Amino acid sequence: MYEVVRVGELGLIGEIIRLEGDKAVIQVYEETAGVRPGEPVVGTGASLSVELGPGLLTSIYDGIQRPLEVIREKTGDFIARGVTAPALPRDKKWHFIPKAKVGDKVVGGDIIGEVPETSIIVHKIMVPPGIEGEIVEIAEEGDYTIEEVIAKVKTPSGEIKELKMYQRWPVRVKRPYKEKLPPEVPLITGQRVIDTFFPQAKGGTAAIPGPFGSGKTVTQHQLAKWSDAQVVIYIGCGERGNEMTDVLEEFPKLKDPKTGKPLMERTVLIANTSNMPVAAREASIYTGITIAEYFRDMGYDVALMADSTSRWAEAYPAYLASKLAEFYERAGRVVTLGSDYRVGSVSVIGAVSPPGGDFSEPVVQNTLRVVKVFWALDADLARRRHWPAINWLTSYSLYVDAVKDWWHKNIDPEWKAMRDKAMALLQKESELQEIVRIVGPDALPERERAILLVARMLREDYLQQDAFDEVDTYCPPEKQVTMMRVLLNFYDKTMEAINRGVPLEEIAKLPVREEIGRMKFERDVSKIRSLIDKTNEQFEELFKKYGA
Repeated sequence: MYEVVRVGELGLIGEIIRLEGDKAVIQVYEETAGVRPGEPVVGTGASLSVELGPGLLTSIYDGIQRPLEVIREKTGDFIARGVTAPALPRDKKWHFIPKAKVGDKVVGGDIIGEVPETSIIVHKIMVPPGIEGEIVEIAEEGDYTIEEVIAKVKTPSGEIKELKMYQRWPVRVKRPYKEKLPPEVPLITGQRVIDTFFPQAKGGTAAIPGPFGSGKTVTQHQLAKWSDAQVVIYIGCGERGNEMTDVLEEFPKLKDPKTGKPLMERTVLIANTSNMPVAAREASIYTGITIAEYFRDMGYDVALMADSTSRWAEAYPAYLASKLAEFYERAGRVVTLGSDYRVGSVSVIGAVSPPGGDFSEPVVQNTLRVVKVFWALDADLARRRHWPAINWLTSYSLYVDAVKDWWHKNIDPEWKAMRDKAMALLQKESELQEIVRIVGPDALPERERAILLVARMLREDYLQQDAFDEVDTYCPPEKQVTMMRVLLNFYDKTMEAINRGVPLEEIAKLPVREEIGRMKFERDVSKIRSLIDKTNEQFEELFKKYGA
């Protein structure tokens, strides 16, 4: 019941112990064996690991951290496979800056040096987990290759351990930390529908529908560039045609808009393709999440974005999906290992596409059992040209209460009240739209028509957001709450007006409305805020002219 015999990594048969990984004929451990139990499987004392140090950023790997092997134009333009070579370059020289001194007491996680790895990210050099003691030797500022010993620690026993810039860690063991903090700080994405209605917490878990392209690449791309994570770990590239080919030397000119340096300078790509061994694709999320863990341990917030559609074996949702829970449970914001109090997080965003188009079973069945956020990209919205195409009735976030306090204290004391009010308004619109479908629009009283008018302005002026516009591609939190306050105040005035005999027609054509429709293009938040007063005075003129 073999896989493919002589391609890549493989899930090993055994004797009394079920799963281990190969590469070649030499096998690495998961369950500690007791060597040669069969057909020349010689074994070793090593887990499927990952190397973690200066070299990771800008790299592309397969699912077990093999560097990518290019290979020209087969499927359409490019086809790639993992070549067995060092994960981190042995020949490159890094600038090491010491951060401890001979005599310092250290623990796993303590930062003992810095390395500027790219123009964007200072890599932090940490004592590996489970090593502690006195620093007895540390390297001076200078340039070193990854294999150079940059420090030595004497453990309380007297044992001397040699520390390098990199470290190794088994991908299947969660990296330890002090404590996992409850969701509390939003991952600010700059996208209004998400930040306002379906927030993601730093350290939370979110799903978005697999890949069609109902603007999916667009919002997935907005999330990658704008979320306030310093580092992105991206798993995908497969899903073929020529995704792999547009991932190669298109990704090298994508800009990180926060610096205008290339985005690959805080990114690490793990590639899953049709031709890669099935067991390297299975392994890829553990490889990815371990790398993500390793940057949180430095105190970075990291966004792990995954996206594949993964095949089947010969040994399906039984004890599995409990193992996918595994993967998801390693998302979180933590107090890291170290002597200093320090916090980092890994937030997880996974694309999820069905047994084949139908949101019925395997993955879709209930990945939704574990994720706390679902942004339901919706082809009907894409056809109604409402972008991004996030359905505001079927999407949900379980983080609204967890994050409201950060919003209240830092941004606007009324964030959650406004959010709830706008949602109640969208919900009412939806009910009214159903009714009008049966009986038609002609008998709608003024009040109901006013609610449809204000809901349409919410949809158009707030939910819709233009990712291609130089201003509206990102919406800072302060801008979000000010736009919301403009809309809600217009709502208040609209029902007040109507409550006084002003016809709805006169409100529909108030001149401020056109200004409200363009506010998302205005970069000066104080100008947007000024629409509150301008709406008040206009309505006032209508209380004067008594409404006609």
